[PDB]
Amino acid sequence: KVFERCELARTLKRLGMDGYRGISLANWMCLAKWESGYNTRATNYNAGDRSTDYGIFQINSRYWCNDGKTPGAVNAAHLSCSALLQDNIADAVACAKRVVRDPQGIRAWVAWRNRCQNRDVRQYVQGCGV
Repeated sequence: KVFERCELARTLKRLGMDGYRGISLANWMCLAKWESGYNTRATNYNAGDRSTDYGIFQINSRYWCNDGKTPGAVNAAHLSCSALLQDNIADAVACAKRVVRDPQGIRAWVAWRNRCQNRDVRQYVQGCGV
């Protein structure tokens, strides 16, 4: 599914993402935006290391979900990567919460640092009623 901006914001709010481990909703919105364009079906194969990024948050198969074909992976979230491609984002949100429980927090995604860190991200939630 391709989410509309405010529809996603409200969904994230309801799933408890606002302020999770100190990360505002706007930050999560910024992240989904640059990672997938708010698309749950997005997949990106990394030829470099043979891992794949899955779903709306582009979560990597070497550490957080199992896809079976990734060399030397772990499944920290203990989830099939297939779960990150559903229309329903409950699993993907549970997974993103696990990722940020590590010391790097949101810094885990380089896209976040490139496109969202030290920026005015209010834009992503303006007018959504969150």
